[PDB]
Amino acid sequence: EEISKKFGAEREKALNDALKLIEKDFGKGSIMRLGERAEQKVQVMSSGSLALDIALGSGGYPKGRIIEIYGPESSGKTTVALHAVAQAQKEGGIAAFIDAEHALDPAYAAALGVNIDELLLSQPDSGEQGLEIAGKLIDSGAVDLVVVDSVAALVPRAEIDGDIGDSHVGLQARMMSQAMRKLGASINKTKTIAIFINQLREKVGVMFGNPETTPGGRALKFYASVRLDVRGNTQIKGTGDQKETNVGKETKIKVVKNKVAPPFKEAVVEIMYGEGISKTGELLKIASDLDIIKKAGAWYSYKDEKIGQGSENAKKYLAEHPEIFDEIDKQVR
Amino acid sequence: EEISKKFGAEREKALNDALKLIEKDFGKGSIMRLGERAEQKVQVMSSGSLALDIALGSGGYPKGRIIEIYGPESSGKTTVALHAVAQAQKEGGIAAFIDAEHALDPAYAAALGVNIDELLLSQPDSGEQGLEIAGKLIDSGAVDLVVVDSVAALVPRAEIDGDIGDSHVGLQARMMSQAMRKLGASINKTKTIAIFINQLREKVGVMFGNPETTPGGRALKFYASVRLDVRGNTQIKGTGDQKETNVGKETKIKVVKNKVAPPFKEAVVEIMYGEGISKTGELLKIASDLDIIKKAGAWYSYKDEKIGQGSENAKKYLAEHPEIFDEIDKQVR
Amino acid sequence: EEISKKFGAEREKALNDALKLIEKDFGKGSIMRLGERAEQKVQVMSSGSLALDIALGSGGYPKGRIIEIYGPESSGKTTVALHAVAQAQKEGGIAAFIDAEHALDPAYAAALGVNIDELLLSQPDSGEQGLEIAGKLIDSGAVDLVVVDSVAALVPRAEIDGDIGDSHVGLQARMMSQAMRKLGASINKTKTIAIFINQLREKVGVMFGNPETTPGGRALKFYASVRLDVRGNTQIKGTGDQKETNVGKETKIKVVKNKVAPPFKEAVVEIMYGEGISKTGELLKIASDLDIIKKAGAWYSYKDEKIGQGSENAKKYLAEHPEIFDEIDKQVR
Amino acid sequence: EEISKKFGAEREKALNDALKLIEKDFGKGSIMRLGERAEQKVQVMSSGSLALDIALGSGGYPKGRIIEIYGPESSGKTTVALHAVAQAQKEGGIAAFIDAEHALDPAYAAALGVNIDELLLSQPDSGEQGLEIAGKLIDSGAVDLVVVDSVAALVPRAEIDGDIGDSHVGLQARMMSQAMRKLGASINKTKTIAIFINQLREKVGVMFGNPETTPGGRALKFYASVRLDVRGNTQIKGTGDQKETNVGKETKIKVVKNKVAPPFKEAVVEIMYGEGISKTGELLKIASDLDIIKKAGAWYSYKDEKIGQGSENAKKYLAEHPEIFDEIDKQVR
DNA sequence: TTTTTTTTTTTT
Ligand SMILES: Nc1ncnc2c1ncn2[C@@H]1O[C@H](COP(=O)(O)OP(=O)(O)OP(O)(O)=S)[C@@H](O)[C@H]1O
Ligand SMILES: Nc1ncnc2c1ncn2[C@@H]1O[C@H](COP(=O)(O)OP(=O)(O)OP(O)(O)=S)[C@@H](O)[C@H]1O
Ligand SMILES: Nc1ncnc2c1ncn2[C@@H]1O[C@H](COP(=O)(O)OP(=O)(O)OP(O)(O)=S)[C@@H](O)[C@H]1O
Ligand SMILES: Nc1ncnc2c1ncn2[C@@H]1O[C@H](COP(=O)(O)OP(=O)(O)OP(O)(O)=S)[C@@H](O)[C@H]1O
Repeated sequence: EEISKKFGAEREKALNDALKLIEKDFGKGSIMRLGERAEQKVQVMSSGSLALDIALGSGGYPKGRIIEIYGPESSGKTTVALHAVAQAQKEGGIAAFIDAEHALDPAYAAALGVNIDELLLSQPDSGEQGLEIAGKLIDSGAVDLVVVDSVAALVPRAEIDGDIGDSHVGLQARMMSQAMRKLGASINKTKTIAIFINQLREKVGVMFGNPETTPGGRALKFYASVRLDVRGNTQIKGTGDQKETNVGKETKIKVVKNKVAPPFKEAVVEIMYGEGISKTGELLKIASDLDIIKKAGAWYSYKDEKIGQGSENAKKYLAEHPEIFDEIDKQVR
Repeated sequence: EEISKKFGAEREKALNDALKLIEKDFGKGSIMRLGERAEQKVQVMSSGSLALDIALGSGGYPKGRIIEIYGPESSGKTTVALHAVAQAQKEGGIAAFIDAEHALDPAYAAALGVNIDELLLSQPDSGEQGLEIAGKLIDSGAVDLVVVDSVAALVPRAEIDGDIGDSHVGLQARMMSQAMRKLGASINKTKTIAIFINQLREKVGVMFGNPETTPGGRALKFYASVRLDVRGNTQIKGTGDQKETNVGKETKIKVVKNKVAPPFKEAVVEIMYGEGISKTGELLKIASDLDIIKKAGAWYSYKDEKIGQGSENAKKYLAEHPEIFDEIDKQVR
Repeated sequence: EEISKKFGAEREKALNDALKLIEKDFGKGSIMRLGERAEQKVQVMSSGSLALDIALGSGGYPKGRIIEIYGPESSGKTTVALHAVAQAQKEGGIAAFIDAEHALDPAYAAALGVNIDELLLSQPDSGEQGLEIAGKLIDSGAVDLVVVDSVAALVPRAEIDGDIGDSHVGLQARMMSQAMRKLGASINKTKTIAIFINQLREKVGVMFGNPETTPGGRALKFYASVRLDVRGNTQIKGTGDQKETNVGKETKIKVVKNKVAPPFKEAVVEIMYGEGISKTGELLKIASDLDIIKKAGAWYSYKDEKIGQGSENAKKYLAEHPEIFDEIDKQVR
Repeated sequence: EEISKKFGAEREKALNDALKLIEKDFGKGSIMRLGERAEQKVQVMSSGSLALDIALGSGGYPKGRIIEIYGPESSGKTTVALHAVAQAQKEGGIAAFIDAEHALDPAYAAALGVNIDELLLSQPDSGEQGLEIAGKLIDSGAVDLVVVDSVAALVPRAEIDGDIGDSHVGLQARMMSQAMRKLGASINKTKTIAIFINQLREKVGVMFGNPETTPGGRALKFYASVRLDVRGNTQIKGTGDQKETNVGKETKIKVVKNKVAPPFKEAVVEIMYGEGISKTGELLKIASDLDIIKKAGAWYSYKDEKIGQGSENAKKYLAEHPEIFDEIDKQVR
């Protein structure tokens, strides 16, 4: 009743008839050669921290993918996301933070650089409405970056009504693994960054390596393209009120799984309290090891205003004058 | 059959249709711009102790979050909570202590300043009725500050009936990590202070730094917004019974994680036995280093009643005459 | 009205009348003797990794079968499939990758050895067009190897439109166990490799053995003929820029079910970041155990450039000169 | 006008007039007394595996019946069927394997003992031609054993042309329950073994016992006469490559429904990779329990070559000398 | 007629 034994005989007619037949129902761009598929070239969007951009390898987060960040107690996993929101918003793109922990005070965020009139914030109770407000945003609109914070706090609906301390086994993962399969396949058709910053909790029963995993389930880690781990709680004291007080936290960002460039190229980053991640104070250490500034215990030798050995080393004049940044940024590139 | 490949084209109609579609099911205030979301301005409520209030930076506990306090054996973690109840109760707000240790002697508590006929005390046995009596209080009522003390002693139900020495691995954190997910997402819809004070316990296997952690688990610290640590057990002997006897403990309050202002600005506080925290003796040290009250070993030089060098330094007239505090509290801002 | 008692009396007329009866309606090769049927001889295509071809026993994936690969987080289950695409594309055969995770960046792919203008990529949304685009490809054309990435990401149609977190019991397996029954019987009339690389998620309720299974359902395993599990996360630091940084990952491929050779004959494999599976540095270890290269901690003594004890051991001369490989591959046979 | 009310009065002429009337249109071999019907004495054909031949009780599969076997992933449900094919082919019998998964590689099967130019294989697509090619073979010829593997792969005709994932409820069962009623009533007229090996898939919604059933439908079991469940996946390491490597699989065969002997009489069996089921290694565990070989941890004491405690215990001499088996297999009666 | 997914530390 049908065609006979399909012996392997590569007739280009016998492939082009099928490559005409499977487009009468599914459009013109549902099967094509990759060398004419120019959309799969990973467009890159930067992050301000040149340490993190030279750490990622390709120079920023890949577009159309999912990145997740997690680190321990008060290590600025919110601040890197806020800096990325300001970075993606600066070059003409609309973003929409949504919150879970009810954590983003706007007066803190306004000092970093993110605007306030262009942040479509939300306050969901459950994850059932906490994720469709991202779904209908992405799959309809043309936003460029939308984050959801603290994915241990997307509480499912079936125990926002019940009692306390009962059996709800896997009832977080059975929402997260399903909403990821619904959401994160319709992102590459839009090429929009989506970040889910995470938590840390511990297991029981270990003889090897890691005692610290993430909640939400294993399904989040497989779909995520670039993972970031942010650790480090040592402190630095500056010349705050010309004396010794705490003015700087110092963390460390290591990239553990990446799909565009080799991972485990960790970076080193400093941050002051309130003024966000200091990009100019970041610039000095990464220009020191390339020796475009000469590192010495008495006199930083090279250009831009005869530094010395204070604390506001370069920041006393290149925060005063712009347009010295682009001769250094592409130069260290 | 649906909308086709969603090309990135920033049409404000193509976002405004979504910003009409996602409000027919979740009301009018489920997504809006932050520049018109004036409710996220952090309402600040002070706490009487001017050293703690200048120590936080913002000037009080941020209204609508969770704060936690812990310190070692008998250092007054209860007294700062009681003083916060009195401060939130002074300006027209119903408060509700509940106990776990069965430790609040009311005759002590009446002398600090909190009333007794406006305090919804309870006696929960386990955590099962221990936090539903907080949940149905917060998520229904309009209270302004509730506390639940000693979260090491919210014993779970599954071993309030069994023998002693039974394997119950994780059965405190497996209650707390779900109880906080039930509570601390529905606090910001009422903007109500909730405090959980804590005990300190040690670990085994140490090569770096801290040998003292907290029980309850890692889920409590992440959702907590402002932490406070209370240490210090030196004593002071005053003119008690005209004699060198014990009248005063002296503790040191440090802020280790904050979300509204830079942390690690610790204060210095005194406390007398029975009279609660002493704000007047707290006032002299913080007025000394700004020299509104002049520091001298023979004669405290400035205004209000010609101090001298006794022990009741300023307290012998400002406890007897009011309207001298308004020229001091806003003046030291 | 019909034939009488069919007593067993083996007349070859009484079977040859049936073997001329049942072929006038169903062609000539619907039933024949197996010893005159040379088509059941399992034609084997290699995979480049000599550890894998000495591991599989018969020297590669057998044609006309379905293989699957699964491993934990970021262990190169994509990379072995890419190397198989390169091996099937090298000796004159058209291949067609398709994606589900929207994962394969082409700039990474062009480095391993796969061509770009001879790859029929696709971007399906649902599993509906996810598998019929494989069915119409195999059952019509004459492709030689076609893979499908991440069969846990082939979401069915009936909940690509529904809400989040609803009753959708078995709706992945109820597509997979039917589409496999429609697909995987028409492969052996064409003898074409089909690879379905997979995921890993856990169960609940365990007493014995395995807590890590696969999604998709039980039907994917049973029709699969050759299974591969790829584990391992140790690292090796090479002489990257005369610095000890990360340039080498190391996995461990084990074969757990086979139908052409005994199972459990696991293999060892290294991988560098970007150059794919390094077959050259892999060749030295499998030549060590047969001692055609003399393994010594000071001087690799045998032929081909008189190696020594560096890091680029053999690749410093056989990546510069060819035809030393065919006197080695059939030599280690 | 007809015969009157049939009063019960057992006259032998009143029975013999009916028992001559009802045979001139239905033949003589349609009704007879049981005590002379020598066909219903169940002729038994053995199975090679002596533990299975003591497990069935009657010493093999009863002829004229339909037996079926099923077990989970890779427990050798193909191998027991191939061994039964070789056992029926050994004593003068022509057999006809047919395949559904297109799974029997001939080079594996040639090692077990089944001849290759005497196996009428077929390659069906649908179940429509998949079962009539067995029907016309059984009902016409005088074949002695014929199997059809994997009855979850006999896909019906009505969706071999349709799309993927449509409403086809019970479309497998309405083929199977009808073709079994057409086929398996004409087996007692020929006394031919027919085996249908099976799969295992899981039900949803349970409160008692078994969560695992078989596909194909319910009407397979009612017509089946002997069922067998084949589980067990633990391994044994022998002296392969004078090394403890994987050379041995060990399963467990139970009989759960039988119509000639009581059920639940399971057996134990071993299988090596490539050489099939080992009958000599099967003989030792069944000869130890009747102490024809004495079980001792240091010296297997009894006859046949003064065994000792190696791994090939009996295989060092009865692999080369025959006719010591005939004084054993009848001896263990 | 077919599975889907983990969760939490305790103490010298
Ligand atoms: N706007 C701000 N003003 C002052 N200090 C801040 C501000 N934001 C953050 N910090 C502090 O600086 C650090 C950076 O913040 P985060 O890394 O986000 O803290 P955290 O450990 O992530 O806890 P979360 O996730 O914010 S609840 C922390 O130590 C904060 O206490
Ligand atoms: N009402 C009171 N009258 C007299 N002494 C008091 C009173 N309340 C507290 N104290 C003492 O003053 C100090 C302050 O109390 P706390 O810091 O609460 O003691 P503690 O170490 O916290 O133990 P807990 O948690 O209160 S049971 C302690 O040294 C108490 O012994
Ligand atoms: N083209 C590439 N460039 C740089 N690093 C790569 C590239 N491909 C893979 N890697 C890395 O090398 C390893 C091999 O990749 P994979 O095994 O495919 O990762 P994975 O664990 O399988 O996750 P998936 O399935 O690819 S999303 C991983 O650690 C990747 O981060
Ligand atoms: N000819 C062979 N050569 C090597 N190994 C074999 C061969 N036949 C079977 N095996 C292996 O030995 C075991 C017995 O085979 P089977 O019982 O057929 O496996 P299975 O679980 O039944 O899967 P199926 O039914 O064959 S698809 C399995 O673990 C096979 O991997």
